[PDB]
Amino acid sequence: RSEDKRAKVTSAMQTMLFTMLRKLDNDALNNIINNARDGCVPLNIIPLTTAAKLMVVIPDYNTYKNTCDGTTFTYASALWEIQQVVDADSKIVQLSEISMDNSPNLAWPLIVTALRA
Amino acid sequence: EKMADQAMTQMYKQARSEDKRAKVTSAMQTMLFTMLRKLDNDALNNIINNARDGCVPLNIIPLTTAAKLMVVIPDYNTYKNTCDGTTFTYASALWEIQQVVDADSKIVQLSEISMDNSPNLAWPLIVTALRA
Amino acid sequence: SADAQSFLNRVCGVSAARLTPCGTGTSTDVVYRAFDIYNDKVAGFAKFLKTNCCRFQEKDEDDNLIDSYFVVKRHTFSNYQHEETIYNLLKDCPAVAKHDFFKFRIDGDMVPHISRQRLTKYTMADLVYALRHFDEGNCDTLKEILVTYNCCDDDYFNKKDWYDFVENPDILRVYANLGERVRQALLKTVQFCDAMRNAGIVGVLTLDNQDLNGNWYDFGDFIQTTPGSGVPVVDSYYSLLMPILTLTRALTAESHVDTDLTKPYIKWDLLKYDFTEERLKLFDRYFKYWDQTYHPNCVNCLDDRCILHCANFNVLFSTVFPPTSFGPLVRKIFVDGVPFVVSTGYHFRELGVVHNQDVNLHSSRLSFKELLVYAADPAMHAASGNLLLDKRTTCFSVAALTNNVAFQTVKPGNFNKDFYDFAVSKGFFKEGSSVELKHFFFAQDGNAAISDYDYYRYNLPTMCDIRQLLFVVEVVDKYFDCYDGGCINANQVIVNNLDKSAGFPFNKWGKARLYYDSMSYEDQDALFAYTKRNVIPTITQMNLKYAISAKNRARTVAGVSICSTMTNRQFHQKLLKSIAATRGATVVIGTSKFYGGWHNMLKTVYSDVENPHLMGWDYPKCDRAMPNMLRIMASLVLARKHTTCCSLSHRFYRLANECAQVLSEMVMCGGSLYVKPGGTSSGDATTAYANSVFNICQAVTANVNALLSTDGNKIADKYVRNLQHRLYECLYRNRDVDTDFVNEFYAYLRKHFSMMILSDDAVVCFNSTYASQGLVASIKNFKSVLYYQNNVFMSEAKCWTETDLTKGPHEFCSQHTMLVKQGDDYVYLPYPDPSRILGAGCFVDDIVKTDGTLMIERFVSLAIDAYPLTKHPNQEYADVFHLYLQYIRKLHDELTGHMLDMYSVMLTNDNTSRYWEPEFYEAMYTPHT
Amino acid sequence: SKMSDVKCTSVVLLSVLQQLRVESSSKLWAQCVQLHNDILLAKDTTEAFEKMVSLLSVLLSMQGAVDINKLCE
RNA sequence: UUCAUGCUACGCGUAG
RNA sequence: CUACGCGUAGCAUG
Ligand SMILES: Cc1ncnc2c1c(I)cn2[C@@H]1O[C@H](COP(=O)(O)OP(=O)(O)OP(=O)(O)O)[C@@H](O)[C@@H]1F
Ligand SMILES: [Mg+2]
Ligand SMILES: [Mg+2]
Ligand SMILES: [Mg+2]
Repeated sequence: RSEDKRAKVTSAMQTMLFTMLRKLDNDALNNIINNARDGCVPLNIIPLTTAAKLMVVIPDYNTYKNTCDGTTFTYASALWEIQQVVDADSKIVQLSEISMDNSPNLAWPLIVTALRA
Repeated sequence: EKMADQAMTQMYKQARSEDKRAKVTSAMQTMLFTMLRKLDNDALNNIINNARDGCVPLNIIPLTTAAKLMVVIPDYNTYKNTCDGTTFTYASALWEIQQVVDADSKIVQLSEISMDNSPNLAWPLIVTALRA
Repeated sequence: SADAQSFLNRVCGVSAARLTPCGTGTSTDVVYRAFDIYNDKVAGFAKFLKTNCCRFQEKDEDDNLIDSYFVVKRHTFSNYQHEETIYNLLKDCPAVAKHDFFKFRIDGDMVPHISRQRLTKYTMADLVYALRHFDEGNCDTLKEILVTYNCCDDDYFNKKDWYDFVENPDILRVYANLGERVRQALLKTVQFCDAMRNAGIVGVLTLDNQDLNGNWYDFGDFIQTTPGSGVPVVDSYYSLLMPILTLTRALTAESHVDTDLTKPYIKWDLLKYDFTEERLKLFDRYFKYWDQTYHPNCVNCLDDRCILHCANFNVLFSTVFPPTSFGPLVRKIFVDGVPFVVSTGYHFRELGVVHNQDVNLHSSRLSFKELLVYAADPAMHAASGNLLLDKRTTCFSVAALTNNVAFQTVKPGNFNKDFYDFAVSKGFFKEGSSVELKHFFFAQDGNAAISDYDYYRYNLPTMCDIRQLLFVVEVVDKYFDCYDGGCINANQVIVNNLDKSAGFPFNKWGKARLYYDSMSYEDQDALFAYTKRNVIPTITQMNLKYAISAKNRARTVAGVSICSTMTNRQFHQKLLKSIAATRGATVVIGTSKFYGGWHNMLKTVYSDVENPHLMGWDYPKCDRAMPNMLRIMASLVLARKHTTCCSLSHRFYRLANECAQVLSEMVMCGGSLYVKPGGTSSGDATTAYANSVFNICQAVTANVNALLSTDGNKIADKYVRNLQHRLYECLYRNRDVDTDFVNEFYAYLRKHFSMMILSDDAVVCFNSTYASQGLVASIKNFKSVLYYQNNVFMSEAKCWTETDLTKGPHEFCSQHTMLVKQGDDYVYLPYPDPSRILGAGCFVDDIVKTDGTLMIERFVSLAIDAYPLTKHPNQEYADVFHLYLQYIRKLHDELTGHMLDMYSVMLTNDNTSRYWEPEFYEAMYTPHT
Repeated sequence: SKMSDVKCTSVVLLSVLQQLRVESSSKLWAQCVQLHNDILLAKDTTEAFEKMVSLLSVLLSMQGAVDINKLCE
């Protein structure tokens, strides 16, 4: 009975590792691996430069005007276009109902989602 | 006799666990309103009796000296119970009325509220007010 | 007088400057400058009276008072010739404040003056002392320093809690405005040390001879040697200035291009991790003549004291280098074709750049050990997960692992109504009664988990004083000599709670039982030897705790992943089970309060202290604001037992495993990894023991600071005078462990500052005559050391002092105490707060423990914890135990009634007759069992 | 007391609200726990009762949740 | 929904 | 009859 439990957690770890290797980018990641002069790259620069998408969680309207202004914003020296804005209730928020007037009506914080351009 | 003691106590423990787990919602609400009627505050029993006969708020009752309070009024006898002129006795504080919105969402004035217009009024009434 | 107005003319001299006669026309007694001296009368870093100075003050155009003074020393001519001999060999260096030597007839004698030029109002030692011996009422010198250097206007000080770091963290910005002032002083120290090397002069450099502009002055205590061979002794200088170098962040200007504060940040190559060349460049620029070998990467370290030494410098030097450089180091390995990207390294902020050495390129299979190392790695999770810009925190986010952010809410407590009705029927909670419900389950909103994660912003880079830390690490390890530690093999690890969650991602598949039962013992031993050779980074799924509190703050539990627990247990559990089974030591973790244990605790603290008071304290944000240096120092002290079972590189990779799994770590706070700037994970193995070593380090550092804060001229005792003198010797003058003096200072702090520590809360029993003189620590010394080392302010409100021993600690482990009588003996009984016990009775976290008749053993344990309330003089408290006793009575009554109504009458009734009888609860405090 | 049973009433009131899935609205639940955590940290009685009025009104805004017509008796 | 400690309560194994 | 280990639950402390 114990070795079946070992077998299922081996299969689950191999499954999640293989799915998360086919989830990660292999063009920008291989570019920054081969750019590394010794092949060794800090981990907290892997998602900053090879992200599929960005999530910005915005607590109030002031930090929304300072970062995710409009429909296309810049973070991490790259151009991100706002693919979606979702509030704290996991409900969709379109870009027109975010304003200084409507900011007491939004379920803050807002989870905007942006793809890399 | 000995083994059956621990057997019956474990089955009794599982029975009382499922007994408390099953009626987790309705008994808690009866217990809530039990100790609300035990409190005997005039503001609290005001809110409970107004929500009894139908007068139900639509938002949070505020604490600001001036903030907005939406509340349903179903009919006219409750309106006589709560509205005396331009005031609104509710939650043991005076609420000053400023507009009344009917069921088809039109601004209704205080002057046309009487017995004769009441069958023509689109009930309920969504009024709004400010604290005194 | 003509004499004073002629002297004020002569001190001007060649450099034309309008002056105002500060002080009087003779030499001016200063208002207590702090000094750093060692000569045959005194030793230490204290406040003295500089009586020989004749301080002046410059006047500019239109008569304003400037921060530019002429300290004029009157000293002997046999020193004056020596002064001018040295200054004529340092005259071209710009880090020497000019000196203007002459002699002048004050009484008709031509007394020689050293009429120095353009020194500030204060010296560096005043800044270091004021920021380091910080007293919330007496901090006038710190206010003058922050005002005269434009760090904040004088109306900043009328703010409530202007000095605190926990409230008002704008004081970090106010202090950081001194950062270029301190850095410019460090550059002047290196110019001065270069010039006094090249002139070949030898002497110790003390903080007190350096002003705030940087310019060094005092040229006594210097001896001339051959030029090119001179050496300056800057061990006390740089050591005493080390907490200020990150309190005021003196190396933020190193993170600009050309190191100019107007110019932009350095756009570092975002792939560059190995900053070893820039670390050595910083150390050759600032700490140049610091004559102990600095290793940037701490893998090249020679023992534990060298790890603390070099990590102390990397804590300062890693504030320059960008936070996208640290954390793990990943390399795209290949397993059987498919490319993994796993972490084969770690760039610690403290332990340098640490590379793995069992890195496998081109693996063909993965065993269970290697799957744990690769899944516990943050490498996969931050590579596959998508980028996060979290504006809720200041803490540096890295990634996010779900498509959306999970919000965690803490429920309210399932209110036990039956006990509350039984509490009001037996007469509690009346008007004005002193036992009222102060303890509740405070419910939380959605963003509470991240708002409580963000309390790691209280943590900071802390460069500890390294000579103090390298002596108090020896005194702390002298407090841990009664224990036996070492590596245990996988079969010797006792795990008490197997059914607990095993961290991320391992709680997606089972509990910790799954991994201790799936792995064989050889797999666990091989994983521990992997960590003996390799750093592995991990994840703490930082979840919210659902517990009774008297405050509305959410409590987080940082449940570390099982690759951290099942190796920290094998590395540390022998020392932890030895501390948890050694009675009567300083550290009392494992000593039960029952069975007369609290009384033996208290009579062990009272072990022959001469004029014994008591004193407690509490650390504000101990888990969040603990520095990195003190947590790796505590991991080293817990790893000084491995002198035979480990090598030294084994001890370094196991330290770096503990640092990458506990201290600086990828932490998952609601579906999205962040970097944690330090502190302690509370789900750590050694979380009560490294907290305890931290606690002894703060206490011993308070005693070291207090014994060197005293004059030494003003100590009538001479044994503690010649223990202060060897404290300054063994601290700032001797490299190796002077073990005779570490034994003496440990015997001193076991005599006069006897201690008791169950991990965060401490009760000492200090000799109050010495703390009245300052020869052990008062509360003001703990407040100062908490300020400059732990980076928080510890108020006088949360620190007590019980004068009479007979009333014991006011609180230890949130247990008050009393002195009551049983069997013709006055024993100590520990009693809790009565609101806590009534809040635990009235409020239950589950619904199953409300009316499922499980409550018997609950209220039996609450009554065991609430028996010593019945011996209290307040009958209102004393009725709490009888409330629980009659409530267990009513519970057993309704239990027997419902069991009779269901099947039949009970027969084993005499097992429960002891439950509502206080025979059972008094026998839990009689010391015979 | 009055203080003690208004604190216990706020505890059981927010347990009733959390039973009725007010966690799903983030703003309304943040208001509910702000009212509750200001009740339990209250040393005055009247301001505890006015925030109790506010929190119970947040319960009573849900019409189809608690059948108050049959539950008062 | 963590780590470490102590104590209860409930069923077992060992010895005297 | 007694103490010591084991498993579960519960409570308190850090
Ligand atoms: C491992 C672990 N597991 C669960 N709980 C833990 C720990 C550890 I290590 C500390 N604790 C908690 O510490 C609280 C009291 O201390 P407390 O809440 O007052 O800390 P603090 O907020 O920094 O102090 P201040 O109030 O002055 O700010 C107390 O529930 C509990 F002990
Ligand atoms: Mg708390
Ligand atoms: Mg505190
Ligand atoms: Mg506190």
